[PDB]
Amino acid sequence: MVTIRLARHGAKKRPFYQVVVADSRNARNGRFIERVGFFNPIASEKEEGTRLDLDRIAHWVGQGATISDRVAALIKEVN
Amino acid sequence: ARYLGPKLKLSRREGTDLFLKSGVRAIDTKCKIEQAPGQHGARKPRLSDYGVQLREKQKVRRIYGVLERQFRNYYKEAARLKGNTGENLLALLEGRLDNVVYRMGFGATRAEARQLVSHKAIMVNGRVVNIASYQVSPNDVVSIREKAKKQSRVKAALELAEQREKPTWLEVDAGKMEGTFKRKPERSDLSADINEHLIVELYSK
Amino acid sequence: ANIKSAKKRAIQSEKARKHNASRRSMMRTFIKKVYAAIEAGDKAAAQKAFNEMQPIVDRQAAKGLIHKNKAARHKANLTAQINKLA
Amino acid sequence: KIRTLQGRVVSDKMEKSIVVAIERFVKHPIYGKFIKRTTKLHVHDENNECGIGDVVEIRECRPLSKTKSWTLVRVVEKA
RNA sequence: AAUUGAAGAGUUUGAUCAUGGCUCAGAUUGAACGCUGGCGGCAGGCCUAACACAUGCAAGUCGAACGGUAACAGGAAGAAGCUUGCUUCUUUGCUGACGAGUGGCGGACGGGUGAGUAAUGUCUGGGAAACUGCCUGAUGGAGGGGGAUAACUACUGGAAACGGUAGCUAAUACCGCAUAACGUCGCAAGACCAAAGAGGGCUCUUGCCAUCGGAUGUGCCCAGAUGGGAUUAGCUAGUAGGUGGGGUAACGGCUCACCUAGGCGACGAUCCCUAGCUGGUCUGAGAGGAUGACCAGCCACACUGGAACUGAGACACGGUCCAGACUCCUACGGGAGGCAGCAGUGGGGAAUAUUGCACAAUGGGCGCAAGCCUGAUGCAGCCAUGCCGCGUGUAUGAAGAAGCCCUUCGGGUUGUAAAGUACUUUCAGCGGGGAGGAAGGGAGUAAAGUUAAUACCUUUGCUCAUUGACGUUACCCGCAGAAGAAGCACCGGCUAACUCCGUGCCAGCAGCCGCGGUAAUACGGAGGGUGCAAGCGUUAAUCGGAAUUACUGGGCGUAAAGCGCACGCAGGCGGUUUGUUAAGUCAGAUGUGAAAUCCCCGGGCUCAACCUGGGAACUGCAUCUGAUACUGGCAAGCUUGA
RNA sequence: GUACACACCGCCCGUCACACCAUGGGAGUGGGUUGCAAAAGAAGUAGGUAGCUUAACCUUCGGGAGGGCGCUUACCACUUUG
Ligand SMILES: [K+]
Ligand SMILES: [K+]
Ligand SMILES: [K+]
Ligand SMILES: [K+]
Ligand SMILES: [K+]
Ligand SMILES: [K+]
Ligand SMILES: [K+]
Ligand SMILES: [K+]
Ligand SMILES: [K+]
Ligand SMILES: [K+]
Ligand SMILES: [K+]
Ligand SMILES: [K+]
Ligand SMILES: [Mg+2]
Ligand SMILES: [Mg+2]
Ligand SMILES: [Mg+2]
Ligand SMILES: [Mg+2]
Ligand SMILES: [Mg+2]
Ligand SMILES: [Mg+2]
Ligand SMILES: [Mg+2]
Ligand SMILES: [Mg+2]
Ligand SMILES: [Mg+2]
Ligand SMILES: [Mg+2]
Ligand SMILES: [Mg+2]
Ligand SMILES: [Mg+2]
Ligand SMILES: [Mg+2]
Ligand SMILES: [Mg+2]
Ligand SMILES: [Mg+2]
Ligand SMILES: [Mg+2]
Ligand SMILES: [Mg+2]
Ligand SMILES: [Mg+2]
Ligand SMILES: [Mg+2]
Ligand SMILES: [Mg+2]
Ligand SMILES: [Mg+2]
Ligand SMILES: [Mg+2]
Ligand SMILES: [Mg+2]
Ligand SMILES: [Mg+2]
Ligand SMILES: [Mg+2]
Repeated sequence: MVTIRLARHGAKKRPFYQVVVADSRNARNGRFIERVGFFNPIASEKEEGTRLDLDRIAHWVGQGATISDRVAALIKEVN
Repeated sequence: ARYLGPKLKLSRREGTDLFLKSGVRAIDTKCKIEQAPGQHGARKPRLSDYGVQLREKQKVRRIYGVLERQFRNYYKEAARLKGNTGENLLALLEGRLDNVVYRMGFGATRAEARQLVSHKAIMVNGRVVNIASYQVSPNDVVSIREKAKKQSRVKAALELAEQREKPTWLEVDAGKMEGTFKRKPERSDLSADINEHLIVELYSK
Repeated sequence: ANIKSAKKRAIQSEKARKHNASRRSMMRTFIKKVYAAIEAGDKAAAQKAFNEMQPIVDRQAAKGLIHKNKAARHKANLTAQINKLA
Repeated sequence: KIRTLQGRVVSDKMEKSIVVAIERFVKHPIYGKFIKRTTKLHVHDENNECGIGDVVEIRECRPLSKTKSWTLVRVVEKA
């Protein structure tokens, strides 16, 4: 089904995650429907580690999109 | 990745002092600056337009101790940067941590400044930077490490710097052995001997 | 088959094939009866056959042997032909 | 409105079908000269109204045959 | 703010100008080879045989669907050597669990490759006749029965693979019946169609069926675009259209019968050759040209040819059936197999890596969950293959030392170069410290919700242990000592850099022009020099320079080039005025133009490469609303062309 | 005037002879690909039904319906011929 999950970009040993809405069947870094935010695990202080479009996420949840565990944790920490 | 050969030969080829020695003694006493190096150095062959352009580029490289690949990248950056490419190029070379350390008087020569930077004796904004090519922004503070403050070389270099003309764009405090890069040097601040237009033309060849 | 689930799948698909074919054959037999009655030209016989067929096509659609659209087509096609027979 | 094309009938021989030529003026990609280009469409004509040389308006529809996905709207001009 | 953009040279002649080809300087690469080689970061790495493949691994999971109990780990009970209260030995699915089996879901994803395909592909823009597991909204239902079957047991056929016969048994397996309408068929009246339980403590949770929605995915249609060849010009009978029947989820010659004779093509049909397409990439001032490796989208393929079955979805890489070539097993009757998953082997080749580690993170399958599976992925190994960073010391040092080379023997040069002297310790080495990638999950604890219930379950705080493959991590600190760290091409002109000796049209060099026959800056060595530098050269290949296919941006009296002349269809183009239209054109708006990339302004790794936020751009296409000069259409003229 | 420039003792054309290289024709010969006209018919699917057989439904308990197997036909891969 439609899911909200983290696509792993960035460089080796320095992960950067794009938060995307995707058909779950597609590859992690493959075809996605929409980008709704990002998560930087190693973001420096004074730099925004996580940004999420809650309105777009909420819209997709309304349409029955599931949320990955990590994205759910990120939503909690954001709000 | 660095030139380790005799320094004065480079100045002799260029025909001008490249400040590759401390300047404690005159270059003329140290070498025959006028004569080009080697057996046929006394002969002065006519130089082609390409030759003139090449020699200007080599001079600037030899002054700052930059190899061709890095120098080419500087040119490309200067051309990309808005404004005068030739002026941008000289500004980039001036912004190098290596050059800044020498101009602040912490190093007697750019090579000496290089060793200081490389050997982690230099801090920028209170953080240790050991990269010669590091670009210093305006309002950055360059200071010697407390451990390295005791070094005799640094004190000697400061004395030599007093003899030399003081850069307007750099504010340096001796004893404290810290300096501030107030602004990027203007073309007027740099020597008019260098003809940057020849370098820009050469890279358009 | 190299993989265990594939081996099991082959057995289950074969069992499913036999079950489906039997139902598919039966459904077609009843549909053929309606067409035969229409060919005969007996409206009453055609309607009687149609009435026996209708529950079968509907149920098989529900079972997923055929699509509901296919069941609808069979009913629609036959109804039109029987009405013309009148 | 409904998207329509206007063209000249070039064949009316088929039963309930016509071949219509649509003219398009296109700038040449390299040379930049405006050139006339022709597209021929098989069109459904229920009443066989249209005749060769007629100017007609046609609209896109569901496939009606192997080569027909357009239908006649009106006959703008008779030959 | 998203810009800033454009170099020539050599060579035809006795000399000249022009023309014109050839050649060179640049940038680039999945490179290869030769010589050389310190370190790190990031990335890349079978371009050839879509050749053949040893071995291991790449798809399972669910006991909260089911009969069970092969294990093991207990328990209980009963016997026991009798620790005289444990131990041993049996029985008992009794329980934690759990082999094999039934059933569910997954196996159509993820991963590989580019053979085929010049369009049943791709790209852009539209469109109608569809279906869509899991997810999600709404409204209802969820009654009552039946016949089986695997496992198992007995027997039995085979060398094996794989079976056969009989008996027994369960379900969320299977099949009636009831129920039946915002469902299906029907003008209507009517007719017809489903379901499944399981778990926790009556209640809660979850599952099941029906219909209608959404979302996602997918099928289908149209227009434009998308290689080369005319020394391929005609092609086509399901062909093109119609009518009716059948078929599909769905429109449709999709199929068939009948009818009509169409349909396509110089705006290149058909045939031949080549080729996966795109975002992009390289080059270029641009316009172009070339290209499609990595990354992402789409397509196609899975030993070869063919076929269906199951399923929401496949005509299915690690499924089924058939045929074939290959390899293999065999008791000769008959069997088995498919690395273009990862690693690896042989082979081919100028040439391309380890039979590594881990599921810690991200993501995927199954599961209530714990978890299990995951060669996806994260990492590590190998390789200067590329990009980027850094080091190989640094000041002082005339004795202008030796030694070399050159020399008119005065000297000059190597060269401040080396010694010598004074310092520094990056990196490498040794030692000691030490982030972050970790979110969650598990126990408890309280409140709230729920309910008959302070139960259970859910939610949210709370508390306590705990989860890192990389890993001897990044990073930091200390120690010792210049120690452990420079090569490659070139020096006649183009083209930066010159002499001596050897050789004597030889040996050899060579991109072009050329060089070599005894005073060679051109061969070979040496001294010196130039350019690059952990690389440097050479070869291959693309674009550039080439305005040398010229759209931007060229020519045709004599350099290559006006058809021998003319008429003329198609085509291109067309005097002047008014009105009208608004097609071109222009303006604005809207939708779309995937993300990445490129560009601009920023942020993060000590810098950079690299990573990343936002913007700009995507020059296009469609639609809507306007403008009407020009062009086109239409109407009416006009007289100057005819 | 010139096609000469160590400059008419200049320049320069073709056959013939010898060597070598690429290429056309050539009795034909051997491969690849492919058109046309036929032959062929594994498996599968669909249509039909000599026969054989059959859990669930129906039944008057005899059977019936329906199903399966077999057989047959159509389509078609291998393959074959001109
Ligand atoms: K299973
Ligand atoms: K030329
Ligand atoms: K291909
Ligand atoms: K057809
Ligand atoms: K038809
Ligand atoms: K392109
Ligand atoms: K194939
Ligand atoms: K399914
Ligand atoms: K994992
Ligand atoms: K032109
Ligand atoms: K007009
Ligand atoms: K010959
Ligand atoms: Mg480097
Ligand atoms: Mg089990
Ligand atoms: Mg069921
Ligand atoms: Mg019923
Ligand atoms: Mg190919
Ligand atoms: Mg150009
Ligand atoms: Mg099916
Ligand atoms: Mg498979
Ligand atoms: Mg395989
Ligand atoms: Mg492999
Ligand atoms: Mg080999
Ligand atoms: Mg496994
Ligand atoms: Mg020169
Ligand atoms: Mg000599
Ligand atoms: Mg080249
Ligand atoms: Mg060109
Ligand atoms: Mg010309
Ligand atoms: Mg002539
Ligand atoms: Mg001529
Ligand atoms: Mg003439
Ligand atoms: Mg318009
Ligand atoms: Mg984009
Ligand atoms: Mg007009
Ligand atoms: Mg021949
Ligand atoms: Mg057959």
